[PDB]
Amino acid sequence: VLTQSPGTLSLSPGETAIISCRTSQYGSLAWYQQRPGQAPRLVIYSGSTRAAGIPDRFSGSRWGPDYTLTISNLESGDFGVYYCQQYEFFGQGTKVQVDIKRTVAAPSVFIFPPSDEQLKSGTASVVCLLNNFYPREAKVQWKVDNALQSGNSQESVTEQDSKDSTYSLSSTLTLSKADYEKHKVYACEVTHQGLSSPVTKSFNRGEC
Amino acid sequence: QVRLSQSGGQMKKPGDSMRISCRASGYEFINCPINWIRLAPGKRPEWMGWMKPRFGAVSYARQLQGRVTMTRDMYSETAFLELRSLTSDDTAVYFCTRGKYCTARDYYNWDFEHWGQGTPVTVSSASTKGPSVFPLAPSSKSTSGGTAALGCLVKDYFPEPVTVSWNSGALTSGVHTFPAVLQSSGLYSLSSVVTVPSSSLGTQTYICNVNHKPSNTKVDKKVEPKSC
Amino acid sequence: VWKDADTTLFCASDAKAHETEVHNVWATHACVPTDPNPQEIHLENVTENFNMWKNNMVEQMQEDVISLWDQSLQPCVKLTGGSVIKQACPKISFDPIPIHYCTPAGYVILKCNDKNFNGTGPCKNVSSVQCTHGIKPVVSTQLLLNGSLAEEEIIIRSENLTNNAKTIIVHLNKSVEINCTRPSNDIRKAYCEINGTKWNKVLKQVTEKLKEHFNNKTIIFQPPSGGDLEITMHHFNCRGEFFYCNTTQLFNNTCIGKGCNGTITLPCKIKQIINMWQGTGQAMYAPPIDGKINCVSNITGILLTRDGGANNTSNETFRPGGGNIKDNWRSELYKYKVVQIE
Ligand SMILES: *[C@@H]1O[C@H](CO)[C@@H](O)[C@H](O)[C@H]1NC(C)=O
Ligand SMILES: *[C@@H]1O[C@H](CO)[C@@H](O)[C@H](O)[C@H]1NC(C)=O
Ligand SMILES: *[C@@H]1O[C@H](CO)[C@@H](O)[C@H](O)[C@H]1NC(C)=O
Ligand SMILES: *[C@@H]1O[C@H](CO)[C@@H](O)[C@H](O)[C@H]1NC(C)=O
Ligand SMILES: *[C@@H]1O[C@H](CO)[C@@H](O)[C@H](O)[C@H]1NC(C)=O
Ligand SMILES: *[C@@H]1O[C@H](CO)[C@@H](O)[C@H](O)[C@H]1NC(C)=O
Ligand SMILES: *[C@@H]1O[C@H](CO)[C@@H](O)[C@H](O)[C@H]1NC(C)=O
Ligand SMILES: *[C@@H]1O[C@H](CO)[C@@H](O)[C@H](O)[C@H]1NC(C)=O
Ligand SMILES: *[C@@H]1O[C@H](CO)[C@@H](O)[C@H](O)[C@H]1NC(C)=O
Ligand SMILES: *[C@@H]1O[C@H](CO)[C@@H](O)[C@H](O)[C@H]1NC(C)=O
Repeated sequence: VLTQSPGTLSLSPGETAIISCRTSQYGSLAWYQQRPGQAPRLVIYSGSTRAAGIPDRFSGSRWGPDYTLTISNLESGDFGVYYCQQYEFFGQGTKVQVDIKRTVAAPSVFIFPPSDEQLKSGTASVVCLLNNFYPREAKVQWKVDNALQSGNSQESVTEQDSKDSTYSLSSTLTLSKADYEKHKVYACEVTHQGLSSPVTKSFNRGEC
Repeated sequence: QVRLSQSGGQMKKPGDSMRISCRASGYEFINCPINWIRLAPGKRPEWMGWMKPRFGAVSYARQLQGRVTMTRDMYSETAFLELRSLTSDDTAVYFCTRGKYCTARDYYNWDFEHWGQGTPVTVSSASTKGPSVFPLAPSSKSTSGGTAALGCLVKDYFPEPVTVSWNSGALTSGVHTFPAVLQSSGLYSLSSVVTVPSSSLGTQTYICNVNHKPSNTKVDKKVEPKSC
Repeated sequence: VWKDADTTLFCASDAKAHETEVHNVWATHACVPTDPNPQEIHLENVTENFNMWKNNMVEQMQEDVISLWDQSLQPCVKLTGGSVIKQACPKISFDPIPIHYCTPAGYVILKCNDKNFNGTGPCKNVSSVQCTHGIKPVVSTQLLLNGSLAEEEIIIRSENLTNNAKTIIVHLNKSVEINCTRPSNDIRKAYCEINGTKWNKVLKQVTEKLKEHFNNKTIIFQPPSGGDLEITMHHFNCRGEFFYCNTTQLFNNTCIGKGCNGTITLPCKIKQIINMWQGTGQAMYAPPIDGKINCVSNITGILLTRDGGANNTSNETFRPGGGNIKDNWRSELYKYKVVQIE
């Protein structure tokens, strides 16, 4: 009923945060802010009406079923997670985190076959590594015998490095020993701004 | 000034029951309903129900029907929440809320201007499981005078956290230990990688040191390239 | 030319000076005699917006009933604010009488005569009256008693159906008698008798009307989720005694899907220690009077609350509501609003 986008927003102080929320039913929509380790705060209610204490940098708008919270000139206190709300329903939430700007860096893509030790257990884990890239926005798609995989992978992203201001991502594909030995080609497709075209690192089961 | 004070955090086991309080002040207590919202990291905030102090009228969310009870004390102006048969999915920070517009004649419930400070509730098994540590072979490619990548996979442990070092902490340059993820089995797992010169793979030894305090587990796994 | 306004109304009734009955005595001092020949001016080419949930006429009747109860149903002991108030609590004659609310000079009441008017929105057929119809201040929960019936179809009333915090009023177009009795010779135990054939048929019609408002979903009834006995049970006053009737059998989903066809008897109980609907706190009264305590009423409306929550089921669940007695007055004052002439 309430679809909030995007999931994560990595911005620098002074920029503008654009958070959208699509509803399946018209009604009074509110926006909340949750600073780290604090109770959520009412920012906007009834679509565009500003709550008490909220600066005019926060503005609410609505076009059709799409409600947008725009936060101009980001400050320290502005960062956190935002939620939209209609009645008892809440959006998934948008995470607005601090991003330190730098030059675009392409990820170094590595793929790791499951160990022979793990194969003894009955499950196999294929790990794709995206190392030291910028910006954070990166997509990883798994392909097994050139077939798109879904629901059997989990991603993990490190915080922005204090030295080089880059990010690193880890995607893990989990399959059973039986289902793993059924297929040959395993691949992860990495799409990133620092890449002219999607990069694919793969291996064939059995061969070295 | 409207205030909502909640009771302290607590830890529970699967099967237990929790009870938290919300003392209200600064307004006519029976004029506005009190809601209970729980927020868990990653998941959307979940409305549990509201309670109207007049006759203690309640309305529970359908998915929590049968496990939740909301009451109140008129003298102390305190609302109470009870959740029974707790599981891991109940792990969250619980809030009591109240609508912005609240008069003696009219109110709007869902504009939550007023929030309690929150009551953290952790529901987890007292059981501990040591991690399995599988090496991540750097593959047999990536140039001759360039960089490689190796690591070890720390899989199926409970609960958080685990810490990884390399060569007893001697190796820190190029190390990335990713945040753990929660698998469907209810067990955690993470990866710790490191990029090293490819020309050192046949000379320098690389060992990941995995530490898991809750299970008293310290395991060292030597990560070496496969021979075929 | 006029505009929606609020003012201090005056009451009118057929109270008798020879009556020692509670409501009569109050109306004697607080109200004027009624008018034998009421004038109603049916307005043509006039469309007016109404809002039963934002009607201040309700906000005046509630004060009157509260003061009525405060000066009549004085409890033996009043528990409020920590303090105890011990007064005299003699047995009295209790039977609500029709009460008319009228506008002073300069003001007038607009009446919506749309047969299928749901409470909020524009009204095509508006008339101009000085006083409202005879409204008995019946204080009850879950069920609306001795009220007015809907003209044509069963009308669902709510300020916002999508808002689960808002009370839902079901206005019946056909009344179903509920016969409550405390026989003579446990003196606090009583019961209510309802024709199961009539009730289940009407209840079935309610579910069908609800389907029109909820995308033909499966309409399910359930007992109250919690609260004081005043709302979890059918709470009402008969002959000065406070009754508490269990209505689990009244909302039986099986009967509206081979056995229910008969006489439904609700377990009742007369309490001395009650929670006051005025919000004051707890009040204690004397034990029930001897003899046959009996009151036969018309079920003319139902107070419901709808379950909400982040779900995705193919059924809507409704539960008997009440508590806010202002809603009782809204069910009768829904077609009225006060306007000021220039
Ligand atoms: C119903 O609620 C919406 C917002 O939730 C409001 O704009 C609308 O006016 C309400 N309708 C009525 C009839 O009060
Ligand atoms: C309003 O009055 C007109 C005129 O007779 C009538 O045709 C119409 O049915 C009425 N509407 C309602 C809702 O009663
Ligand atoms: C009542 O009718 C009005 C017509 O303007 C409509 O907007 C409103 O939703 C209706 N309410 C119900 C409960 O049917
Ligand atoms: C009860 O209902 C019947 C039939 O609807 C009606 O004739 C009678 O006047 C009602 N009793 C009241 C309003 O006290
Ligand atoms: C009452 O209204 C219902 C529709 O909700 C209708 O089916 C029924 O015939 C009506 N009863 C009457 C007019 O006696
Ligand atoms: C109500 O029920 C009693 C028995 O409980 C019966 O004596 C009485 O006649 C009934 N009243 C009506 C009006 O049916
Ligand atoms: C209930 O009402 C029906 C009419 O709707 C009538 O025929 C029947 O006899 C009544 N039941 C009893 C037990 O009187
Ligand atoms: C009403 O009666 C039913 C059936 O005996 C019972 O299950 C229910 O608990 C009663 N209601 C209350 C509020 O006790
Ligand atoms: C509902 O009606 C059926 C059929 O008469 C009966 O067996 C059942 O006990 C009733 N349930 C309740 C809760 O009244
Ligand atoms: C409703 O019916 C008549 C009034 O006409 C009366 O005998 C009965 O006691 C009334 N019931 C209540 C609850 O006031």
